[PDB]
Amino acid sequence: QIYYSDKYFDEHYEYRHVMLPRELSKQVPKTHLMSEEEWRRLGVQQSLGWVHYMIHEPEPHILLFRRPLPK
Amino acid sequence: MEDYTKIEKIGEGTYGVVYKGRHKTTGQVVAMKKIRLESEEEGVPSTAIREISLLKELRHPNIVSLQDVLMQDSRLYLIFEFLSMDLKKYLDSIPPGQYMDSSLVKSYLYQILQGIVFCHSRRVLHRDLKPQNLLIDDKGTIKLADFGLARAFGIVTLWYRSPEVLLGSARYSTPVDIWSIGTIFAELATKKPLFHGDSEIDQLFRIFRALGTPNNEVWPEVESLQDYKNTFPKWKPGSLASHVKNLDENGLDLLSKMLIYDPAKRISGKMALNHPYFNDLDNQ
Ligand SMILES: Cc1ncc(-c2ccnc(Nc3ccc(S(C)(=O)=O)cc3)n2)n1C(C)C
Repeated sequence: QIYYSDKYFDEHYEYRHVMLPRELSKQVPKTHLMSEEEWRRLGVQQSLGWVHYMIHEPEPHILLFRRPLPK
Repeated sequence: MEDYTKIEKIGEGTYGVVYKGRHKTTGQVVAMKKIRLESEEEGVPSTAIREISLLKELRHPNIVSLQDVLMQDSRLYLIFEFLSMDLKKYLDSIPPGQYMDSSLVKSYLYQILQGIVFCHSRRVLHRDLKPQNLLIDDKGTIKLADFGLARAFGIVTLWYRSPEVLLGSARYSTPVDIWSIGTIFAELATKKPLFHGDSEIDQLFRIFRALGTPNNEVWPEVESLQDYKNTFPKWKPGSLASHVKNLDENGLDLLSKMLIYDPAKRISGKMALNHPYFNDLDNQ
């Protein structure tokens, strides 16, 4: 199963990481960040406008997400 | 060896199974660590039995004395003084509402630093320090177990790990053990882990959220490290005392000095023993 972390926040962004099972992790690009279309094909389900902003290389199964706070 | 008798299993360590046993001659109760030795290439001598014999010669009241070392049938047996409780277990025996006695926290931290200074002075690291590796007798003495075993072999774990290691620094040294003693100091006081992360990346973010996201201003050359990113969340430094309770101003000062980002600027074991926190230290 796919696990969704609680939200945490900055002064500018709100954040949330998502842990995929390790057999799906071989399907996550080791070279570029992902479009909202791309990460939905892996079965990640959440609201619009979350952006895949970085890769921690030791844990390719962990998708890190970020969305700007409104002003 | 035929000199000892297994009583019962006590647990699994990383390196092998651990039993409680008795010496047939003395009647002394012991811990026995069985290790199955890996097959080795001919024309490549093993450091492992050599390095383990060196550790037998380390004596200090606050480390777990390696009393002997046996070899029967390609299996290595390590024999230690038996202690029946560890710090993880001690903290669990304290009920909700109660906290560890203010003076016993001080005593334990003093003992832990004494043991780590002894190892560090003899050029030996733990590297893997955590409540399960801190054993206690009924008389209120505390000792490091598994010192130097990591180097001898390898080529809940995450909470006590230092930011050097997490960010992928090429090299590391004695300060890694000081960071760990830091996070354990806080746990003795509060009963709960200071940095309770679910992954390497979450562990960093919890460290950042309490001590500030590091940059080159507070930690020289950090922005060059293998797993640094300019995109990390950006929390400001300050508000360590909001994450911890039951510590006077000296305690908080020592703690903050054990948790400095730069390994070079971080407090040493020697210096920590002279800190004001220990001035009013107590019987046992
Ligand atoms: C990895 C290792 N190598 C040698 C030991 C070791 C050395 C001396 N005494 C003990 N005794 C002990 C520890 C923990 C517990 S418990 C069930 O309360 O967790 C019960 C008895 N153990 N150890 C320990 C750290 C397992």
